[PDB]
Amino acid sequence: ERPTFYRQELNKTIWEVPERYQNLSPVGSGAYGSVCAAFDTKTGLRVAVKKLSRPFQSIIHAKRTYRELRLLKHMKHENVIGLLDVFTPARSLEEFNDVYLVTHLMGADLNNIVKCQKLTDDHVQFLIYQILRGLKYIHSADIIHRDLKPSNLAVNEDCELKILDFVATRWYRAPEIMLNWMHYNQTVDIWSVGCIMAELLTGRTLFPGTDHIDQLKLILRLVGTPGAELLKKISSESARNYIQSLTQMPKMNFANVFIGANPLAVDLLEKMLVLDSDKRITAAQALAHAYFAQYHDPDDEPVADPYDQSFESRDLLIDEWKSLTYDEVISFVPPPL
Ligand SMILES: CN(C)c1cnc(-c2cccc3ccccc23)c(-c2ccncc2)n1
Ligand SMILES: Fc1ccc(-c2n[nH]cc2-c2ccncc2)cc1
Ligand SMILES: Fc1ccc(-c2n[nH]cc2-c2ccncc2)cc1
Repeated sequence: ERPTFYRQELNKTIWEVPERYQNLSPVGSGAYGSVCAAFDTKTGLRVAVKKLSRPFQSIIHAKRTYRELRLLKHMKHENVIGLLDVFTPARSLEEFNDVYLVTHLMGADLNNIVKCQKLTDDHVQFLIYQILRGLKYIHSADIIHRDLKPSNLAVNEDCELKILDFVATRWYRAPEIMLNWMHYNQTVDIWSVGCIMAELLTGRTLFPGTDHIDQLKLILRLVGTPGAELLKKISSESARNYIQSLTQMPKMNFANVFIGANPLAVDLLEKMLVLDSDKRITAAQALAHAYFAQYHDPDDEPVADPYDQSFESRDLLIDEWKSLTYDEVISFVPPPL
C-alpha cells in the first residue's frame, strides 16, 4: 500500500480505499459488485467507486474479473466508461483479494432520462450520435457490447453520454440472438441502438416481449417474416421449420409506424432495424447519416487501439487468473488530469 487506506462499512459491505477518496455514499449494488459515489481530493472530481464482488471465488469469477479490468483499461473514449484508477488494499499478491475500480461520477442512466416520455428531436440526435460514436470505437477494437439497453447508458445533465458494462434486456436484443445463432456479429449492437432510438422518439418500448418467443414474434410483426435471401442463411432445420411455419407477414411502413418523427430519423431506423444482420447499417456508416448533420465530424470519431482477446480461449488455474489481474492492477497508469 503506497497511499494510506481507511476502512468503513456501508450497507453490510466493507470498503477499504485510499484516503484521497472521501465521503463515500452508496449509489447501487449488483451481483457483480457495489458502487459508491465519492470525492477525489486529488483531482477535485466526483467519482464512482466500484468494489467487485468475490472476484476470485472461482476460475469463472477470476477470468471475468480479468476480462473486466482488461477491457476497462483499454477503453479510452469520451462516450465509453473508462478508468480513473484501480486499486487494492493488498500489499502483495499473496494477500490480494479485492479489486476497486474508479471512474468519473455520472448522474443517471438513460432510462431515468426517458421518464417513459418523448425526448425532443435534438436530444434524440445528440444521444444516439454519442452512442454510435462510442460504438464505432468499441467495434473498431473487435469488441461486441451485446447487452446495450437504456440502463447501460450513463447520462449527465448536459446530455453527455457514456456506454457502460460491455428494464428487460431481451427487449433490446437482436432477433438472431433470440434464435440462438452462434455466429452473430457486431450489428447486434446496431439492432439495440435502433430499439433505443425508437423508444426515445415514441416514449414506448418498441418490442416489449414477455419471453424469447414473444420477443421474436413482436419483431417479425414490425419488420416482417424473413425473405428468401435470409432463409438461405439458417442452418438449423428446426429453426427453419419454425420460421417458415409462421403465417408470413410483410414489413410495415416505418413512415406510418413513426409518423410525426423527423423523416431522417425514420430513415435511419429503417437502416438499423433490418432483419438480416448482414444488411444492417454499421456504426461508422450511421454516423455519416444526414440525421446527424449537426453533430457529425469525421475527424473527431476515433477508432481504438487493437485489443487482444486471445486470453478468452485460455483455460488457466484460479491463481493464474488472479496473478494476471494483479499484474494489471500494478501496471495501471492513470489518464492525464
Ligand atoms: C450498471 N450501472 C449503471 C453501473 C455499473 N458500474 C458503474 C461503475 C461504478 C464505479 C466505478 C466504475 C468503474 C468502471 C466501470 C463502471 C463503474 C456505474 C457508474 C459509473 C459512473 N457513475 C455512476 C455509476 N454504473
Ligand atoms: F424465438 C425462438 C427461438 C428459437 C426457436 C427455435 N429454434 N429452433 C427451433 C425453434 C422452435 C421453437 C419453438 N417451437 C418450435 C421450434 C424458435 C423461436
Ligand atoms: F426470423 C429470423 C430473424 C432473424 C434472423 C437473422 N438475422 N440475421 C441473421 C439471422 C440468422 C439467424 C439464424 N441463423 C443464421 C442467421 C433470421 C431469422
